[PDB]
Amino acid sequence: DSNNIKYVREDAKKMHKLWAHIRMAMEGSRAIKDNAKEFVPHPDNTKATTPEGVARYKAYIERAVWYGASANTVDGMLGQIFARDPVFTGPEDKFDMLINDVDGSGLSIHQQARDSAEDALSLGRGGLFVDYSARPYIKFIAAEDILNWRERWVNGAKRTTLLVFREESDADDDGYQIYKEEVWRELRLVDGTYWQRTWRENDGQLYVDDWISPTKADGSQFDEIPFVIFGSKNNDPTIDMPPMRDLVELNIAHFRNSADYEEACFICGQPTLFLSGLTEHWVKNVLGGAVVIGSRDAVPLPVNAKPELLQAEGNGMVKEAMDQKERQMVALGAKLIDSDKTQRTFGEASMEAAAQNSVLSRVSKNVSDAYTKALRWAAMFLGLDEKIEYELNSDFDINKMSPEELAAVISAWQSNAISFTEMRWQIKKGGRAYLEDEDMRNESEQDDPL
Amino acid sequence: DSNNIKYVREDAKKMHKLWAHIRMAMEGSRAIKDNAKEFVPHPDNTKATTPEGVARYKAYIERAVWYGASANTVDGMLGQIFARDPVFTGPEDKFDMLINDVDGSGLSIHQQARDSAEDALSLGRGGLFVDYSARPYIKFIAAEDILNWRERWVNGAKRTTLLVFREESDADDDGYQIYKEEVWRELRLVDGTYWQRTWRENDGQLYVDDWISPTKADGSQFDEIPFVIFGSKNNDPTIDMPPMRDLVELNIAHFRNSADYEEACFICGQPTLFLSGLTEHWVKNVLGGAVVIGSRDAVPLPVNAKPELLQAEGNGMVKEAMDQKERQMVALGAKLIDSDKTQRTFGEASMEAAAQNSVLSRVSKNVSDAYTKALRWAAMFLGLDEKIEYELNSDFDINKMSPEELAAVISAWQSNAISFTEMRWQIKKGGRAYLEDEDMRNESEQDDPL
Amino acid sequence: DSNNIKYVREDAKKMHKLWAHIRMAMEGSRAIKDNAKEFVPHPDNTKATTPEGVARYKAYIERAVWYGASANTVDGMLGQIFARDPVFTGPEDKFDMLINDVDGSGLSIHQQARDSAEDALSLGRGGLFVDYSARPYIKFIAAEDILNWRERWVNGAKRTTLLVFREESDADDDGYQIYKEEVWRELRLVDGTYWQRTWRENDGQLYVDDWISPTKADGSQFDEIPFVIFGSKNNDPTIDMPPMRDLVELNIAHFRNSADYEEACFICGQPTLFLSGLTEHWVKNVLGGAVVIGSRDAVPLPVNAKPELLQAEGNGMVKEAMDQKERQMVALGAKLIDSDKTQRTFGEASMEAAAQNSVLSRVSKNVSDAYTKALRWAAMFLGLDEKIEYELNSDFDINKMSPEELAAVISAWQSNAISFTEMRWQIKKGGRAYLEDEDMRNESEQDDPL
Repeated sequence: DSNNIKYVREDAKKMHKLWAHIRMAMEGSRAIKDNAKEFVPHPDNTKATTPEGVARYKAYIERAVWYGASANTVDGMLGQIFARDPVFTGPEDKFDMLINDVDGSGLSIHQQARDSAEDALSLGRGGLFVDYSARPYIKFIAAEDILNWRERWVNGAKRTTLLVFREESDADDDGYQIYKEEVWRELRLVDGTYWQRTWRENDGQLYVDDWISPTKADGSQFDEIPFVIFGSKNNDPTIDMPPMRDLVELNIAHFRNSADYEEACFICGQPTLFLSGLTEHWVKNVLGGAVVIGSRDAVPLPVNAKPELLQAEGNGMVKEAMDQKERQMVALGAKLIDSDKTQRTFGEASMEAAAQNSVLSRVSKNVSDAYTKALRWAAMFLGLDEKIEYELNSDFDINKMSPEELAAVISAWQSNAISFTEMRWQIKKGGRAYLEDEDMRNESEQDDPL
Repeated sequence: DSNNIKYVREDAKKMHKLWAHIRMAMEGSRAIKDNAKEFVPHPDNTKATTPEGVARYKAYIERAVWYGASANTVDGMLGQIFARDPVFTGPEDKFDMLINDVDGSGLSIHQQARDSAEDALSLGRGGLFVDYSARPYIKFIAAEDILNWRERWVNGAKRTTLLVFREESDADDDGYQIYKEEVWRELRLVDGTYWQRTWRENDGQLYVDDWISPTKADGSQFDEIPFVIFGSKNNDPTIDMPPMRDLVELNIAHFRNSADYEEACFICGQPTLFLSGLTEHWVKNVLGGAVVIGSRDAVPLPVNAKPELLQAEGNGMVKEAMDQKERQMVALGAKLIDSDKTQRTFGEASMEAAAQNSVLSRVSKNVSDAYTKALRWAAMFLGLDEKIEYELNSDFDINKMSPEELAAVISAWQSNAISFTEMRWQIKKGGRAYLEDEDMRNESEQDDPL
Repeated sequence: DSNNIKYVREDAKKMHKLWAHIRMAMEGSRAIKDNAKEFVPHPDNTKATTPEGVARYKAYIERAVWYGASANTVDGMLGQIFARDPVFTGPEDKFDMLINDVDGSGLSIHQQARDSAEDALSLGRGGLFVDYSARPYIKFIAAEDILNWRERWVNGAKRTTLLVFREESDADDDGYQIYKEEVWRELRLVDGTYWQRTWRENDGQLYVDDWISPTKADGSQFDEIPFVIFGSKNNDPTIDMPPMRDLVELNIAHFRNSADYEEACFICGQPTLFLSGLTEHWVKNVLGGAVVIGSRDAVPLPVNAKPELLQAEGNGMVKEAMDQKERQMVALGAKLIDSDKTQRTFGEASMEAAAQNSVLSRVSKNVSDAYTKALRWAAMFLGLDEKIEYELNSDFDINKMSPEELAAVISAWQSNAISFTEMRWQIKKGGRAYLEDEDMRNESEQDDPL
């Protein structure tokens, strides 16, 4: 237990190891081979003590092959979730500053939502913070940055009273040398009132800021802390298990199996003559420490001499284990790899599509509610309309719409069952239109060319 | 038998072991390898006594591979049950505070329902509590928290008279150090009247609260305790067997088989020369404790010498047992893995879909009735309309609707057989509309663009 | 830490190695075999010390085969992303100078967008800079050129205050000898005002330029630096992991496996007679150091003599490892190779198309927003219309449209659902029209021939 602003909750420290392992898995092969001591055990500790043992271990690690399947799963999941663009409900001209630059850096809200979805898919944690500069800015807080939170029940309700997250920034000094200064934000909720302050560090000194109470345009300060923690499981301050832990462990096991297999292939993969029944006198007489192996020359041997080319044959049990691990990764609901040899009957996958896209749907809804809450807090800051929504693509397995589907949606719009904007969103989802609904209305208002 | 408020029923203590095992199964590989002593038996107790034996056992556990199939089953089951959003029947503006934040934390009722469904699918137990702060809050009580209950028949009826569940909270002290204080709620029913009190602990002292009787807006206090225990089997205080017990045991067995298989692959998987019929004189004369194995060099051997590369071949019976266990997990009605090689004829799975989604349907209905009862209790608290319903997605294997299906539902709506809101719910289930029914009505009220 | 304008950020130096490796992978086989020491380890360090060892290593590298699969993946990804031409939204006559020559070199904006997309697909980094000469020019800055940036938060917003990128140019001296002079651009943002200056080097001397503030046609100088860094992940100054790292490592591993396999094929691939049980007296008597191997002549041998043709058989485990690596590259979502033997059922790939084109879609959107921001900055420079857009082809797997699809889009245009220009863009995407919409309108305005 520590009273410093830098104090990190124990469960966050416990999950730091898994978070770091997942980050190395996402990074690629370089990070895996850098920390290969943690993943691949040394074949012999006695060798590890000696210098030649660690020299051999270095080549053992270098010859290994990293699949990089977890990164492929993350990329495929992001591509499935983020197709076309998330739909925003409500006024658009009154919220254009949030869509164009969500944090005043030129980055659209869609890119920040994509980053949040990637973080929630990979390690299953994130944060969104809304504050006032004038204009409101929607933050993006990495999972490792949120290092403290509290759940104190007020009048029999779940209320998050304390929440401290680390803010990182680059010092803009006169010189071009890159510095690194950190800011700590302390979000407090006393008797249903939001208070906040900032902590800064420089030369080992802690600078404190006076307590302030941000207030909406109408007033009444704030009843809740404008911070939402989104995860794979639910939007709760409690940590959720990352969805990629099992895939990461399977990838590590496959990596060590590949290290063993590559060592075996390097050593015993090359065929060797193995001239048995040979005498030194014969070697010096004819062979002379040199055997011609071309088809032009024939090599003689004495009586009862058996030459036998020896090399490790295929279908080794190490390769069998590697194939089993790859099959398990495919079977673990991961889009990490695709197989051309495998064939699937159409209509079979339609039954399982609900289960396969379970994590996709859960993350999509969680991020949707998180961003809806953030946008509502921003609207409160600006005193704008409250009934706004931000929903990501919840319809996965998206593809170009068929002519029959196009006729069906047109017929549905011609009846009072599908909204005109709903049909436009349908036709944009299928990659059949690009212009905005207002532009299409304006152009179709005039007479036909004929 | 104990008279303390902390007393736990004997059957709860008996089920605690299974609950903990299931929790470790959900957690992932780290928890499994942490408590590997409980799951994987030591290959030799005599070695376990010695230090080198436990040193070998550590590497034995580390080399193992955890499938993580039970977590995949839970995720797939949740994705199947929770598609789109649960439908709420009744006034919506008068219940908006419950939908937006069911417990005053910004968490929507849908997320809490998802968490309850996950708990009922994984270990098959949960609790919902409704209390008054002003506003009513619908609780979520974990299965391990409910530690005492009673079934005393009053006038020949099943009445739950006593129910004590542990309430956990974080102390909001001045410092940032995280504390941990617990609250005990004692729910009592005397002569058909609901009484409740809270118990708090600090510094080993028990603080007691005076008995209170919550009352509805109309009055008449309360006739029943506002607590419902939902499980996989039924909404009864009696404990129900978790649906994932058999899958957890199968996964543990596969994990120990994988430990054995990985040890065998590490040891005997690498091919070895095994130069038989070799004399020490020959070794020192030519070999000199160093054999060149590249294809460039040829190694000679004396007469009657047989070199034989030896390695464990594939299709081992341990691997056969692992494959059998994986097949059994697939066959146990688990969406834990999917196989691209396997092909299924369309229309065959339609016959079994009732049996495969049996646990899904049972959990869906149980949670639906639990949340309906909770919402009715909240309406009683607020004196609102009583004929309200909360039903989750009972139609599993959900996919995008076909153009023919769209035409069919439009034609059905054009007749007096499907409600307009029913057709809207149909078209939203198929991922063909996103706007609310009222918004569509308002936009279609005006004239066509033309 | 250095105060010079040439100072490079530490993370850029760290990523320089991966960037260089990816560049060698794109370059082809010559670059790979040039730096083969970094990729293919020497089979023996003791040999490497000796001159004959390095002589053997040279032939070892020369016999190797480079797949060149990463370059094929990049080319296929570019072809998928860049089909037809990117659509420009807004006035076209007022922006013709940017479309015809984006940087005043006759290179169309489409070619520069293609180059940016290639850079973002290969190593996942790039830059776009807009400056005033008069006319505005949209720059293209290679990833290695951006060597310094800063993220200083101003009023609680992400603002890029410093950004220094290297500008390379060829000296136009009187002679034809090629020189090489470099220019450094220092982009600074003080109190929300864009400042810039240029640094030049000649004969070891640094020439500095006075600080200037570019201003728009309307005025008000500039509020943000007209520089956008686009990457595979997002349009942020932070470096993003290249999407081709895993494929590059797999290709390197396959290259070293191919080196080993080719050496084995060269040495042990040729069959040899291996006349065992042969005496020197017999050799000199009949063989005489010359064996006739044609079918016309028969060669006699003494008693107990076994001739045995020996050669390395097929299905070697090295070849098995190479096949496994090729399969892994195919399965890693790479269009690097296609297999005629493999067959895929139609409709299966439609489900995975979202995941397979994930990196394609992400890069397409990132480059689209980057170029939209650049065009908006150019419009600010010229005081032109701001509501302009530049969107690349986000509909991948593009093919010629079917007659049924043509009828469907015509029917959709005949209704008020698809814009006339939208239908024209549809019919141009399907390769069914080439003339501009205005030309078609002008020709169809007149009466029919009949």
